Amino acid sequence: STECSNLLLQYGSFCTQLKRALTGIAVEQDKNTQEVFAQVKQIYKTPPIKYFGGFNFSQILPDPSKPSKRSFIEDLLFNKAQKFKGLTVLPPLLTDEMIAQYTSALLAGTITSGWTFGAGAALQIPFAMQMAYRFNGIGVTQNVLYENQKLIANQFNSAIGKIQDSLSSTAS
Amino acid sequence: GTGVLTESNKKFLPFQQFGRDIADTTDAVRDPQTLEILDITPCSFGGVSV
Amino acid sequence: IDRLITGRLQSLQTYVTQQLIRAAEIRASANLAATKMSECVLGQSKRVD
Amino acid sequence: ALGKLQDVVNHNAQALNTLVKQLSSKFGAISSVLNDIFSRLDPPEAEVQIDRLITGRLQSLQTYVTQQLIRAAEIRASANLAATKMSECVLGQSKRVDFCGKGYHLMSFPQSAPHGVVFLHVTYVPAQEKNFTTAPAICHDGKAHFPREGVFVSNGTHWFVTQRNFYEPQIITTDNTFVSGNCDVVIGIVNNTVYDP
Amino acid sequence: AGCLIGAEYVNNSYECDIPIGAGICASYQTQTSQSIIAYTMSLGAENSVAYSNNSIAIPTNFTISVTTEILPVSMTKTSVDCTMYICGD
Repeated sequence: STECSNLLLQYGSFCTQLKRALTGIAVEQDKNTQEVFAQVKQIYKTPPIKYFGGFNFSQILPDPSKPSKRSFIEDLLFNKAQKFKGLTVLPPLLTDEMIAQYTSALLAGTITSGWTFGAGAALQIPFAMQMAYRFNGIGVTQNVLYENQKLIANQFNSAIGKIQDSLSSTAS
Repeated sequence: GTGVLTESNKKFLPFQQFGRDIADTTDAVRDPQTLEILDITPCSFGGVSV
Repeated sequence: IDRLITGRLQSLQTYVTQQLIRAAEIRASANLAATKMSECVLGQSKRVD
Repeated sequence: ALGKLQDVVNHNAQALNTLVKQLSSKFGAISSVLNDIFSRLDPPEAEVQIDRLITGRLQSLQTYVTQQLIRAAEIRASANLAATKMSECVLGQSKRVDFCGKGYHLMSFPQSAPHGVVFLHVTYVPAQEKNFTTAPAICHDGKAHFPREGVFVSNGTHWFVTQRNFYEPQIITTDNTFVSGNCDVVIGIVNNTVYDP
Repeated sequence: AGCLIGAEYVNNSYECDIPIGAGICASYQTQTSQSIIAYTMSLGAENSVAYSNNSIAIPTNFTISVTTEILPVSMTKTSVDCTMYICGD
């Protein structure tokens, strides 16, 4: 319609405001995706030895066998449209691989530090001592944990195992 | 209309001539004097950023 | 053609308004989730519930 | 640094400029001058283009009002967030992590700004860490002892008890431990002796 | 996202300056004439910390830092005329 564009400019300038609004929405979405994940500067890694006092974390740590580098839980959550007349979809800035790397680094830093990596330098501490210090924040002493560490680890492993089954069962 | 003419592997019944898509748009046609399944595709376009 | 372009502009404006209204709530939810993450993962919290 | 404060001003200026420029636009008419239209066209036909013009102007004004309301919603949300942050930081110390800056919150000082507010958060960041050998607890002749407020550390030869925020070696006495059970349930117990004054 | 004409892809990794899309970041950097280069953004450095059964890290010094934060509180007021913006005289 080579003649339709002539009277289009007679109604004023409306393409500038809508394009500006779409650009602002895209920048806002990028900022929202960033301000949630990109919060730490150092990328922490997990040690080769995976004996954390007796607690199993094989369902949350990334699996190095598959090329996706995602954990067992992230696979179940992940495994669960063309240009019609000009409507185009812009790809995000941060990719799924980068998001997974950020989450793995955060989890590794957490497991290694406790509550000091988010406030200053990284300080190493055993997981048993970390749990003994966390138990004091609610009133329970450390002897209860030093006695029932086995039962607590068994209950934690059972809960971690049942979480995946519940997520696979619930489809809503 | 306008677009690029290609060949699709479609099996139309021998009474239909037009062709529609999910979004109510023409996507497939029929050769009038040859009876061959032709496929149309939109012309190339896009946006430019600096 | 004037009526057609007016209707199309009104539809596009309604779509943009709906997108803005949805993005407002999306930003609110994203800020809430970021605050929850910063309060939960980066240390123990004493806030009930 | 003042980009967050200049953004709203620039948006308001752009909205005002757009609302002013929208007037010089024929909404399907022969001209924009109402006097020229009323002088040229007959009175019967004069009630055709003015309707389109007033409809377009009303639509533009409604769009402007809707945008202003949408912006004021976020402005009110940000103002409430800032008021809550001020009430929680200035008058009273908070223990919420990452809320009062990065680090351990100590104090805060408010400042004024055009259409904004500036906060100055004082934090506490440790440095110069050193590695030490730790242990869950120590075992006495016939009983065990657990640290009350601290952690058992060792420099390689002797054992001491220090806090988790500043290296201060102190002797292990009975005024900083408590007896609970014997040395048969803790994994990693060590043999040592305590001092009784 | 498309075809980038006017920049070469470098196999290095630096900080992101101009966001392009899908992790691609462009920057006007020298290759040794300065030209626009293209590369993949980096998430950070490696800080792998050791972890054993009988190791603890206690700090011995501290520092005091002061940060800042900017938050809008309000906007300007507006008031338009009904009969003057629609009709002239």
